Amino acid sequence: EAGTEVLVSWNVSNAFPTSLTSPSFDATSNEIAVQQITLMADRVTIQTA
Amino acid sequence: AITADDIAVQYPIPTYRFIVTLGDEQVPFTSASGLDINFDTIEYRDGTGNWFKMPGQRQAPNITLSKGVFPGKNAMYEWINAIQLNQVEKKDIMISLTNEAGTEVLVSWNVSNAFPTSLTSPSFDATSNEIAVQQITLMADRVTIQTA
Amino acid sequence: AITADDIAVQYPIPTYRFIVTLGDEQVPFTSASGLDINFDTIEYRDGTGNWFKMPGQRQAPNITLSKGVFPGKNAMYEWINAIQLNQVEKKDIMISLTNEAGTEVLVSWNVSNAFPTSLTSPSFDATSNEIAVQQITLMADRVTIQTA
Amino acid sequence: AITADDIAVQYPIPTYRFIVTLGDEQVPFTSASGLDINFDTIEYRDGTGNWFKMPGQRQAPNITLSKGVFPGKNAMYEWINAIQLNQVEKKDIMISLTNEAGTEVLVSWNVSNAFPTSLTSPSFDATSNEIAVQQITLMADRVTIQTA
Amino acid sequence: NWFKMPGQRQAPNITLSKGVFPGKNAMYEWINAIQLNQVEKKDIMISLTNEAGTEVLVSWNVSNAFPTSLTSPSFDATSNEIAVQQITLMADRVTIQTA
Amino acid sequence: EAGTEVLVSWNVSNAFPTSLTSPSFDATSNEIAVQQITLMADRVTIQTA
Amino acid sequence: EAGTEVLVSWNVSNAFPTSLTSPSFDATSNEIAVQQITLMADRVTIQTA
Amino acid sequence: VTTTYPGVYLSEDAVSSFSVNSAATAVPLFAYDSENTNTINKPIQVFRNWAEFTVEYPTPLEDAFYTSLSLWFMHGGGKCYLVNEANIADAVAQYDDITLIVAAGTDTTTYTAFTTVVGQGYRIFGLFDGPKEKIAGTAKPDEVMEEYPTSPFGAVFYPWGTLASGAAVPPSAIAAASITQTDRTRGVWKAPANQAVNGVTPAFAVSDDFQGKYNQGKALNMIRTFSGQGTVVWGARTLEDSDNWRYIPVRRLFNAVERDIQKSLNKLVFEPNSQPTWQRVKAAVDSYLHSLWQQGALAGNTPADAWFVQVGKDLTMTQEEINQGKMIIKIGLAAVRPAEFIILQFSQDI
Amino acid sequence: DDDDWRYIPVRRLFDAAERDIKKALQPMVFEPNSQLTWKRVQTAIDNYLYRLWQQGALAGNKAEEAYFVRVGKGITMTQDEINQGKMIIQVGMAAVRPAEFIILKFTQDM
Amino acid sequence: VTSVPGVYIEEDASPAMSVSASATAVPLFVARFTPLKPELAGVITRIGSWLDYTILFDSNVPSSVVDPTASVALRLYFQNGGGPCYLYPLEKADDNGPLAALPDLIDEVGEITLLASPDPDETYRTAVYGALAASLDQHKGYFLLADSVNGDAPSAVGGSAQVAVYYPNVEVPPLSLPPSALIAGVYGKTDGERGVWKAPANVVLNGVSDVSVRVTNEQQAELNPKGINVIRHFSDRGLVVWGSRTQKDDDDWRYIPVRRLFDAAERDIKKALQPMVFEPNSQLTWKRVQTAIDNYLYRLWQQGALAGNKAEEAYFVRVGKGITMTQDEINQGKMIIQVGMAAVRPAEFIILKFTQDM
Repeated sequence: EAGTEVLVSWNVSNAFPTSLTSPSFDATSNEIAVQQITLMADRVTIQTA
Repeated sequence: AITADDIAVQYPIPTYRFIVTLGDEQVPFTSASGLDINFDTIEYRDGTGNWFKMPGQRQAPNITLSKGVFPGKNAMYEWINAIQLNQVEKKDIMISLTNEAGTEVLVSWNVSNAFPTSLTSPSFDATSNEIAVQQITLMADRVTIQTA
Repeated sequence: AITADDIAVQYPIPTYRFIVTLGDEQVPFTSASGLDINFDTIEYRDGTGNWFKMPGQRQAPNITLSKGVFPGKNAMYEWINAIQLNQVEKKDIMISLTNEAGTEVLVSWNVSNAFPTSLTSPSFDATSNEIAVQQITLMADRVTIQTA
Repeated sequence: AITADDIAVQYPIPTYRFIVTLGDEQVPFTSASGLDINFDTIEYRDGTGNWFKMPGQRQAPNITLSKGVFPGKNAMYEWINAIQLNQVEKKDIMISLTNEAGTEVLVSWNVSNAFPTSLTSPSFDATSNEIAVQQITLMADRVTIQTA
Repeated sequence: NWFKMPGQRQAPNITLSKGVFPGKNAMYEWINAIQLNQVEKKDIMISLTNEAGTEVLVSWNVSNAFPTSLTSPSFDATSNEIAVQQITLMADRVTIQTA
Repeated sequence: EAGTEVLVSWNVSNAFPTSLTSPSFDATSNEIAVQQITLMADRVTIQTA
Repeated sequence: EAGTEVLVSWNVSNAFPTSLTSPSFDATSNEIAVQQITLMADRVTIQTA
Repeated sequence: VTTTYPGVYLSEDAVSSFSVNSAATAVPLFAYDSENTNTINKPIQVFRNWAEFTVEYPTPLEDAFYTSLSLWFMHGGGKCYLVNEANIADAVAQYDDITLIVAAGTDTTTYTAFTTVVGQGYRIFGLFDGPKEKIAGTAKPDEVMEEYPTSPFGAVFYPWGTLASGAAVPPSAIAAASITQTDRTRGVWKAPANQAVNGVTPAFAVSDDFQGKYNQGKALNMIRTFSGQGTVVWGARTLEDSDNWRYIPVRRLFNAVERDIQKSLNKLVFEPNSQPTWQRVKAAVDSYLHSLWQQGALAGNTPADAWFVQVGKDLTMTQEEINQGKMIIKIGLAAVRPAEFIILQFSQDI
Repeated sequence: DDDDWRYIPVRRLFDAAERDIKKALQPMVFEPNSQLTWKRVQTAIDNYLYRLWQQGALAGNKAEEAYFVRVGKGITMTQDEINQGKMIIQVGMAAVRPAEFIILKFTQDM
Repeated sequence: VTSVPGVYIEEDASPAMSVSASATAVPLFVARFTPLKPELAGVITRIGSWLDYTILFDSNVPSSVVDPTASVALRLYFQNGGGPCYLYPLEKADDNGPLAALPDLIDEVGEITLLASPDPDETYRTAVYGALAASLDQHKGYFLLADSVNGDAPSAVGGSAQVAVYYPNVEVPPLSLPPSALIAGVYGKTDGERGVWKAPANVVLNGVSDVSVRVTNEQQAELNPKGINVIRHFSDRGLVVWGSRTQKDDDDWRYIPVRRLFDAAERDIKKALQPMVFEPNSQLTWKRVQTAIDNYLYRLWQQGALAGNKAEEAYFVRVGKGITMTQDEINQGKMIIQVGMAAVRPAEFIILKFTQDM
């Protein structure tokens, strides 16, 4: 909760962006402008400590 | 104790305030979507085990703008009616996240060479309570983001 | 000793003495409620713990007024009958808490562009000693409080 | 013999004597409620029978205050009118149960970053002997109880 | 455990009554001068007094009194009574000084 | 009435707080400030003795 | 309920993992991190006792 | 404009307007110099608002009386008096309403007439001025404060103003405009210090180590600017550093009590000097001091520790004094002192 | 050549706002000259100046920096002026000036 | 000279410089700045951007073997993270008049945090560091950025916790500058991006190319158990500031980010409690002051500044009449508050310990 302990982490080796979607603007909405990026990687490992 | 001058620096920006400069004029719109930056992916594998992952060439954005039907002249109609077999006045679009009064641009999205590919008229229905909303789609070549 | 000129400065104001300025005319009403100022809420949470709470965009007020039925001409029917699919005379509503003489404003609630959306008939009952009360509800865009 | 200095130690505290510190000023209010501390619930069941019950993340408090309408300047309208799409002066709320003199805190409920989301007008009625009461609702992030 | 405590003290309702005299009605011009919340609030002192009137024994002080009612006498042709007005007052505290 | 012996008891195994309400402050009320806590547990047991 | 009787069981002969999906992290959610593994096998039999 | 036809008129002349938001416990006297050339030759004149002041002075001047009043009326401000320095001892004794004597860029003649009306006992509070030149810092602070009285009815308020039209506001008027906004919202028993006066900036910048030499003794009472509470007055002490009559709050608190009790007891003068009248006097004071105690002005969480009033036939006066027509009360009441020093003690131990 | 009235759009904004306020207050002529009428006139100007600010006419960011309307008896009038049958209103606005000079300042050092 | 309402073209402009916003790193560069209009000759002026410097001060100043370096040192300040940047033009060193009046002019301006005098002369800085040494131990929150000459402290500021020395002179395309104008830049960059509790000691210096002395490990091993804070050169990265110690050898105030966290928290609590001055000194005010400090220290803990796990292990605020005061102290008009915090220390040594047995 405080940020002073890592419980379980996921490692990603070589990530690079393939897309970046801008938010959909709408005058009748109550939302945050949220960008959404997708990444291409090669492996995902899990270290547990 | 957040002292709202710090809100203009540290808090995220909502979506409901935006101006659309369409060419050399500002046109009021209701929605604006599809301002993405998409790439393709080129891959290469050999027998030793090497995988090579690369970004490809970025493809074209497809941008959707929609506004209501007003009693004057239809400015989105005379720009899609003036097509001669490949010829179109291509315009540059700017969509700017704006201050409440309109006197500050926060983050804007630039669109380089947009031209209309479709213009959908509203669906008329006698049992509905809605505004006649046209919905235009645009074909462009790049989307850039300037932040000021 | 409280010296009643000090009551006119530092005691609160009751709700039984009010003048309703309806456009450019004064119309006597019995009740008046719903002159609220309401906002929406934007929220944003990230994984680190920062919650961002923000006011959204304010929505429309719904003001309801009620007055009795008099033998002359019905001014509230003549303003809800003049609807032609969009076209209504918008009016400025002013509801001012007044002194007992009726000549000076203590505090006022102003309403910008109101138009009628409903008008209820009185409830006819043969076993009731009541006054025929119509109740009109209005819809506007802004509520302003001037104090003087 | 109960010797009233012992009443100030071991008898409970009533709810009619309270000071509301609103930012850096004291504003007299009539009512104050909604200063809750609420959590969510995480649950997890497996096939062997282990139920795992956990507190979730705490959600935002919604504090409602109400005071009367006075002939001077409306300080609660001046704080809900200064909304520009994100920008509000957040304030620290302190609601302290006080002694009868008003000079020392028995127990206090603190509220971290509150901003107004609503402000209701009084209900105007020509047949009522009541005081014009505005009711403001606030939204914050944390409720703290200091006892001294 | 039962805990019993004094609450907050409520307002006193004070009844004064006097006769109707041929001059001007001083209790009438103080209840007629009301403008929707405005009233000249007065402080009342009721003193237990010596026979001659030259000593105050025990007095009762009333802080901010204003009239809420003024009842005219009931006229009756078969009665032998004085026209007595009866005024009620709303105050905020009552204190007792003893001298 | 003395407080020294149980007639019947309701036991609750693993309780933790999920809410805590403030008292309702009102200037025209002669009441006591009452907090109300709600708990969540897994088992309720009734022992009678 | 106690775990001291098997009613009907399903047997799986040669299972090996083909996927392991990490949970979707979301700051506005109240859920448990749940992994989801898929297995490839060759037969499934049912013994009833 | 000249009104002829009943329509709606349009004009674009340069006008100004300020609304009165006055307090009853602040009715000042603005003293101007006798050697002044651009005043009306009336020695005493009465100005109720900003509209009446611009009739007699229709053009914006630069002199010290104009910038004092223009800074007065733009913070509320009620009726106020322009009296020349040779007549301020008379105007206090005649007009019965004055609570403040504001030396608007005036010295050594207001000072000798300040000490006249104090020894006569007119319940006023003086607002003097610091030097217009910069105090160096090697100044020997007893030599700077030697022209001022030692009475508990005054304060000095050193740093001069540099008002946004370029003109120089006397620093008594900066203090007099923070008294108005304090007495209305917080009361006379609260210090005029952290109230932000607007439209004026100090001519000089004052550090903490400069004010530390002057906070004792005769109390210069700095006017400083802060990011946040912008350009407040900083200091609340009087010219007498005693345990009783330090702190401008507790002096102006008793002057408000002493004037409002004698305004209530002037309607009981020429009553018969008897024991029913003495009971009616001491209950007119207990009713005043109870309403003053319950609005936070007095220091005590019981009426026994907050005030006492007593009068008797052998308590406060004797029979030889009854026969002279004298009615002797004696009243004692406790005031609230402000928090002047906040000491933070940091450590790296938990 | 004044700094105030140098430009055409600043001048014709004030001429058009004074013309539309004048057409709005002429129903409020020959009303009783009381404090109830002065607030009805103040709101009719305040509603007009608000809908100029929210369509971009006035140079403000708060709507208290764009305009103000003032009317009263201690403010903007005297009692001798009510008795001769007039009300005096102080209205102020803040307009935005156009950009007529663009300087480019090229270089090739980076 | 613009009169036609069209568009004008110039062709030999210089590129403009960006400025950042920060509230914890506002320096006072005491160097040989040459004004244009001579009224700002002995006073302190605020320079909000590089454009404000070119209008108020002469930014060219053609050389004559001496070379003006005060305008070059500010361009490297705004390239490394700008700020409001107060300046005090002080022409020659030995004028003990304006140097005696210097600490009284700093207190008149509210917001100076860093000092950092950027001048290449050695005896010029010693006159400045000696004039400012008496103002560092007066709890005012200043922080001096001194510069070593040959590998030691300049001895006007020996072992105070308010001083950070930085040894190697840094060369610009070649004139050699003292590094304090650049390190004052990277404090504002680090505090804006990471906070004052982060050690400002992995920032790559923009602008400059190479230091004057390439410092080895073995001479840094005799320098880093003093506060010397060597600017090192790494081949893959460039010029990296490398070291975050102060002059104080105590276990409490050894590091820069622990010291400047307490200086910034005391500065922001002080700005929050000044509305609560001349309030009635009662128990209602003491709780209003305790909550205003407790709200500040909570939002430092939840953004990672304080080293705690419970928020009762990070801080505490105490005020009362039996606690922290006596009745004789209320009567003389003061309140006494005890505030404590717990900061986290950086990892400056990494030992790898390789092997090939398994």
